[PDB]
Amino acid sequence: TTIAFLGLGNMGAPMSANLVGAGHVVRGFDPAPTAASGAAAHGVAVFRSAPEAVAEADVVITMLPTGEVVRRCYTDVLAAARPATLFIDSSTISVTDAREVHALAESHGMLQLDAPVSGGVKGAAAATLAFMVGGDESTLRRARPVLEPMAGKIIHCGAAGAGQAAKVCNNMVLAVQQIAIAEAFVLAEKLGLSAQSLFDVITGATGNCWAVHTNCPVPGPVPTSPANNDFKPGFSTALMNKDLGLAMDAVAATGATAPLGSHAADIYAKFAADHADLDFSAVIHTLRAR
Amino acid sequence: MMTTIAFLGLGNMGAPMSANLVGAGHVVRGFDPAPTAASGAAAHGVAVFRSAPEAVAEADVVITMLPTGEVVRRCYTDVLAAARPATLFIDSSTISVTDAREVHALAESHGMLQLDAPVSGGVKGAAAATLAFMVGGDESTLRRARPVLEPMAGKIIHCGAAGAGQAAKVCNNMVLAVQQIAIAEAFVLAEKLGLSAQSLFDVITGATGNCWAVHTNCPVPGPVPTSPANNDFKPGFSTALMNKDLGLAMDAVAATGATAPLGSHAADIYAKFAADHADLDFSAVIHTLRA
Ligand SMILES: C[C@@H](CCC(=O)O)C(=O)O
Ligand SMILES: C[C@@H](CCC(=O)O)C(=O)O
Repeated sequence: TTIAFLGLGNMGAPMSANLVGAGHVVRGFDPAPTAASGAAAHGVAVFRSAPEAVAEADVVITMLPTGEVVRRCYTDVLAAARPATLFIDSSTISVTDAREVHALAESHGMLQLDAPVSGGVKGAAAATLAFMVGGDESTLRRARPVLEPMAGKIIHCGAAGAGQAAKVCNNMVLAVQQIAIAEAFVLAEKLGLSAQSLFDVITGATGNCWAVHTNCPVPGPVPTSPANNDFKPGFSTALMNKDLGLAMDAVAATGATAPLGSHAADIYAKFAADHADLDFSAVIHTLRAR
Repeated sequence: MMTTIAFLGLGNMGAPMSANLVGAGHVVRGFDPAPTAASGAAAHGVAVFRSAPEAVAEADVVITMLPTGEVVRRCYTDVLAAARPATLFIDSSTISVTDAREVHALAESHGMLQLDAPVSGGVKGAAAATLAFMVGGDESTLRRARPVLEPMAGKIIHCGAAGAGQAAKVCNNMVLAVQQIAIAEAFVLAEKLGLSAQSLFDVITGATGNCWAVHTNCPVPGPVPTSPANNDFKPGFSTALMNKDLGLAMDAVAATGATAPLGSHAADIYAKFAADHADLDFSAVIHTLRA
């Protein structure tokens, strides 16, 4: 299989190197020369423009920063692709944007999936990413051997846009949970309940969740958690803030009532003005700001 | 070992609790101001008394299971001078941290050992003897108490000094309330986005967002056939009781000056929902997000 990989950033570059390593011919494009060079060093043939990269591809993967860039990339390459090329957008963009680009691609006789990922750069490099896929089951079947070498998990979430929707919904819950856990540790401390005691209880009770059992925002109970390493990401506040912005778009587009997710979004937006580079669990230290 | 236990408060939780102590071979002396409660407890082998002071007069251990801090405080004032010196008092009521510490000091000033040991698991846990006891107090007092707690308990966890049981419970349940609302918001958002409830369930449960409020308490019918959503939101854990816990959490926030934005927002949401839906499982809050 020949794959065109459009977007060779911090996620795209390690993903594309895993495809090289699984025996695919990978053609690439990125507007940053350093990204492009790095990718060429691990075997991607890099082209000066995206339509050139796409020209001989059986599969086109995009990993790009916004829906607007993804849409422009599609309109800039679709005429250059061969018929029934499989497009896979692994960017995290709105559900609306995803559905729009899916329909665009399919009106060209392409096959298209949304397949955004969780796991970050670390997962990208380790080939453990979780792909949450929207689109046709038979198209996912076709894509599977491409996704496998990048992936620890591949979940079909439903029709086009369901992958984006599933990720944004999970991440909105996660943000709420990370703040809630932080509130609980600070309350405990003021009540004279040790961090280890609270951790032992919550993890054995109804309140347990990854935000505590793995991302514990106080040092000690989980030695590997960011709190023990100066809140080095992990999962940055910048990225969490980005996902919550997409959750707020989805809430506005649907008229949904999401009082705690929206509150969480306000909290992280504000925290990202100061500490975008720290793991999102570091929110525990911004609660006195309100 | 077999012990004489006074059991003050024989309601929905105290009655099945006391029954299990009778089954384990303890002599249980009970009192409750509602004779209907006391009658049901008697039927299962509790010796019921005319007054709380009479029940405690010959007891090695005194357990309270009462509705509020005020009632616990009033009960201690009434009974502590009646009990034998160095009797072990265990309060398994859910009450404020401040109140717990006040009644603990009161008990000790009367010569009595005292633990806070609130429980989770509800009436079903109580009947099956699978309650979790979250204990505050001295380690040696808990050592003394273990053989009395075991026949009621699936888990006993020592949380720290007096008040720490109440503190650990109230912190967990505040978190639970926030998660239950947030899960509800994700499912209604999914619906509006055209993502199926089953698909969202599969995702979140396999991802970082997984928690009891979804895996066990899923607020949409279908994915978890045993959750309250499939049984007309019959409790389960009633809104009334979660509202009570959140009130205690807000008491703890107010007493410490803590900032708990989401916990306090969750308290506001549950206070409003409780006005009309006190009797529904607290997962039923999902109804407030659909127009
Ligand atoms: C195991 C995984 C794909 C292959 C891999 O480990 O890369 C999956 O089945 O989702
Ligand atoms: C609580 C005690 C056993 C009692 C029971 O399983 O009813 C234990 O597991 O610590």
